[PDB]
Amino acid sequence: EVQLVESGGGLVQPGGSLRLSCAASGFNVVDFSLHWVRQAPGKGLEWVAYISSSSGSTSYADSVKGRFTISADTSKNTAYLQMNSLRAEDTAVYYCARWGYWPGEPWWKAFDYWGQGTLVTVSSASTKGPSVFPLAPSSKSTSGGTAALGCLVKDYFPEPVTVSWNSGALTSGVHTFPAVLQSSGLYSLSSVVTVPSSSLGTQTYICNVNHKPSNTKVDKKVEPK
Amino acid sequence: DIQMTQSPSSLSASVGDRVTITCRASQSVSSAVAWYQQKPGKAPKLLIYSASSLYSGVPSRFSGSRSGTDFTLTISSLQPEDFATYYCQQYLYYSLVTFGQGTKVEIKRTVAAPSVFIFPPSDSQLKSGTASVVCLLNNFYPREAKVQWKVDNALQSGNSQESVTEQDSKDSTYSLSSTLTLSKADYEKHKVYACEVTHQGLSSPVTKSFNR
Amino acid sequence: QVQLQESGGGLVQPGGSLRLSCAASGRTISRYAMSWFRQAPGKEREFVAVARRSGDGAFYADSVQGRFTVSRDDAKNTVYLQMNSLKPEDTAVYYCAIDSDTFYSGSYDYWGQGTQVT
Amino acid sequence: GGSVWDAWFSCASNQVAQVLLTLPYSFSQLGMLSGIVLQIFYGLLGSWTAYLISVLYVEYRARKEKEGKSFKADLEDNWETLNDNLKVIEKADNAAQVKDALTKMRAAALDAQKATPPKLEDKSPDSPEMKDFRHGFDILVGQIDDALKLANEGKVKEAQAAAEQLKTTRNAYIQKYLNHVIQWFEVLDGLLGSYWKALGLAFNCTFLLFGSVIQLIACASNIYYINDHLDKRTWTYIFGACCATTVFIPSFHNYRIWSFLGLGMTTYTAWYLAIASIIHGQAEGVKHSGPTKLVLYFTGATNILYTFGGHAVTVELMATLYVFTLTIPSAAAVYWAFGDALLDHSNAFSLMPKNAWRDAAVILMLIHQFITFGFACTPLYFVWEKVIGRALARLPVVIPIWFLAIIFPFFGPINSAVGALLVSFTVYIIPSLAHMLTYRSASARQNAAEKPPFFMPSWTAMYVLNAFVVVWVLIVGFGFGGWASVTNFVRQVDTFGLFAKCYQC
Repeated sequence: EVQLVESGGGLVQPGGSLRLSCAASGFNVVDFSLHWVRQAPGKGLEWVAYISSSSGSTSYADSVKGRFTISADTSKNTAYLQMNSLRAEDTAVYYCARWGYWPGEPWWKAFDYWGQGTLVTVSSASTKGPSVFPLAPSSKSTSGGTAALGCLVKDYFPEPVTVSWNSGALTSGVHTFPAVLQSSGLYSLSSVVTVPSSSLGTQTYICNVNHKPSNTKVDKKVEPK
Repeated sequence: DIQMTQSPSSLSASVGDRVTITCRASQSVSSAVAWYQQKPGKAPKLLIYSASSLYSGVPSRFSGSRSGTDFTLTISSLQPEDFATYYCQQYLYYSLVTFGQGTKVEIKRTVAAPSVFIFPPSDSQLKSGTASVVCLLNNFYPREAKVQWKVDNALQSGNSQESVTEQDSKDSTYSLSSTLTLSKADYEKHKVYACEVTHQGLSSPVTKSFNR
Repeated sequence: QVQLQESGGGLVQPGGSLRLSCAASGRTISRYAMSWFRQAPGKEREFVAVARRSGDGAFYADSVQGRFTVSRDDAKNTVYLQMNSLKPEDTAVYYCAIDSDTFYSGSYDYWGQGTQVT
Repeated sequence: GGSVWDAWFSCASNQVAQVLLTLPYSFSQLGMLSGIVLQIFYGLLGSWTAYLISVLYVEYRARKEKEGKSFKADLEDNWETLNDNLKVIEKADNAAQVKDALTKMRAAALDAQKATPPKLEDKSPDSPEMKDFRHGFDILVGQIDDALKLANEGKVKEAQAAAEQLKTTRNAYIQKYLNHVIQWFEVLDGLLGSYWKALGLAFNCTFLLFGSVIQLIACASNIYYINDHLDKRTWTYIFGACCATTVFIPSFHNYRIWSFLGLGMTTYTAWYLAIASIIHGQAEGVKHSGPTKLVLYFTGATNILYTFGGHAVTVELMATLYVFTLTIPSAAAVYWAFGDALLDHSNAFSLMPKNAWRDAAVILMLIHQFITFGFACTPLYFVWEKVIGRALARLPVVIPIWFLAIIFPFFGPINSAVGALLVSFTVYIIPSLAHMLTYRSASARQNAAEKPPFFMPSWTAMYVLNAFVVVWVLIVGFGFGGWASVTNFVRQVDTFGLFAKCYQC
């Protein structure tokens, strides 16, 4: 078995830099053409740049021409990559790829041994904690059917976040939603459950959320009006 | 440089049913295409190369064909674990590779009328200085549903930020929770609100509302 | 003046069947979509079936799955249906509706008149 | 067109050289008026048969192109794409056009690599020839990739150099790979069937080997006039050793340029043979005494029939006019030069006085014989290789012609027998008969070239003359002239005996 790996991915203010390296143990990359296929979140793939270390033919893509610099190394069997003048569109996940050299089956097969990939971003958001806003069910209406209780969390960063119902005590009916990107640079995420009509005022519902970089366990209770 | 297209941008077929995905090439490239079975959250993996052969180490049910400038992928039996995005991409040179839009496969489920729930601005949000109204769509099928977020008996667009969860594996349903972003001006605006919903399984829109 | 008409309906005993062909004139209805409906006494517009596209199937309703089939021929500018094995739980009035978009939100502007199935 | 005029000219030149050497012996044997009339008529008929064989070849080639399935055109489109896009690259100035082209013919070549060439369809996919073809396409693709790599750098000028490099590469590869010649026996196969091919290859190879024997014995009958220090048999031994030692055959082709010298020198030799008596005035004594009511009258008819023979075996109106002005005047002059004294001397130089001009004509004929043997040793060896399948097989192929020439040290008689038996069939009856047989069907009579000139307002005329030549040539040559030639041959061999040592020493 032979594998790749990519490290060094992390957030950077618009206009910074970063170093991405594709370490390739086992099989050697001293005569293989590495590539870099990006993937913007929720969008299709797109090629970025390639390096043919044996000769050197580093050609970028149109949208990235004149910004990326892709050097070469052989002793470490790694191909580095320097990034300059990032833009808000660059926020994506990169993959290191492999291509057999022309001609023959080696070459006839495209990117096959894809790496795990990295994750970078461009933003102007300071690492700030979340806020737990309870959502009243409006018990005056929506009565008799399976009422809904939800907890809105917004104004937080970055994407990594988890929502636990009753501090993890409740697991049935959980319905999380992807953390959409708020236009102001922070994040917003909504959660909800399907509380049976008979349990509107039977058990207290203490909605707790967690945050990885700013470790605060903020919890709030949701009760009918 | 060259363009590529993927007509079935969204598919949904039940297990044990054959499916087929097309991929048209703008130019007359000579085979030199591949199909990647990208799982959500993992690295895409090669399945078909040269447009006709099969990559070693994967089930033989996958097999494509070359037809002029149109390349098509075929799956004989749709086992449950193959429901993942499939990308068609050509390769004519070390610096001319392009990828298609991509097709997402899904599990078929019987249509269901969404059970719309709406929530008022949180009383706690009143003290912060910014409020927000969120209305819900859970246990429905398929994704296609246009919510307009009627305010002042008018059309609102650009003030709403929606999101939809991934297909859950228990009952195979979606869940969309449109969010309308407003400042504290809501109090002096139309007191009553309603996010009209349109869905294939619904004839007349359902419009819940609240006061204040 | 692109209206819709549904033809068929009647009284048929258990085990029989019928057919409903809802065609359209004066528009490019091959690309458009259509859907059926049910309105039992008291019940209002229960879902019947869909006609998504030429490249997609028909997501049947809650209970008629595997029995009610929606077929569509582009040239004739119509959406067809091959109903099977009628049972008294199908006894209601059936209506024709036309999607008012291309992304299939379900918006409907023109509705049928009536066709009793029982 | 057909591009057969060159082969026609070359073979006619060789045949003309040999015939011009031997002709006056038959000229006297035939009589002045009879000789002239027979020469003109046989030359016109030979030109007509050349035209017929050209028409047949083209018809055969044409049917192939048409009835040949259009499949394998894709290569042709790819090749035209490469040519047009290279021309555009030459016309191209900025980098945008050249790169798009570079992508275009690379895609075209990648298509072509998976298409079997129209030459080796019967071979296995893993056959080495197909492997070599694929490897050639791979190196082509590598050159395209190098050119594109240069283009991306902005070095547009070097892109032109790389394009020229790939142009010369594909030229030297395919122009020498795809281009091939078609032999007439294949043409016969593709028209009538196996039986006619089976009995035509025999005639073709027999005629080729007898012509080679004649060419060899010409050197023996000639060089003896340089010096008579030993019998013609010893100089035949040395020359046979010389030609056999050159058994190895370098692959030579397209002798059109090399044939100009042959044409000029075979013109000069007849110039000498003619003018050497116009002003010298050696004529005296009896010069006109025939013709011979005896069958010998045909002995010369067969010899002159041997002329205009090469034009049809090449494939294996003014040109014949040039041959005529080369042949007739020299024959007339030589006949007037000594007349009846020639019948005992088959060759011409026999009565030529020792003067420097003769010492030039002899060496001219010697080097012409060298050139002719070098050009005509290719086809017989090639077919013999095709007959059985470096030279561990063909090495002793010269022994049979050695032992056939030694038995026949003659120059006049053997020529007559060859002309009456082999060429009189192969060049005259086989082509016209086959052409008539092919067009028997009404359907075939609607896809052929019309009558070229404005002379005849008709279409059922090609039958008129082709129905008559078939019987005339047969009854004339093989009917009586062949019998007469074999009678003369036995008369000669009985006089000097088998394995004759010398000939008119």
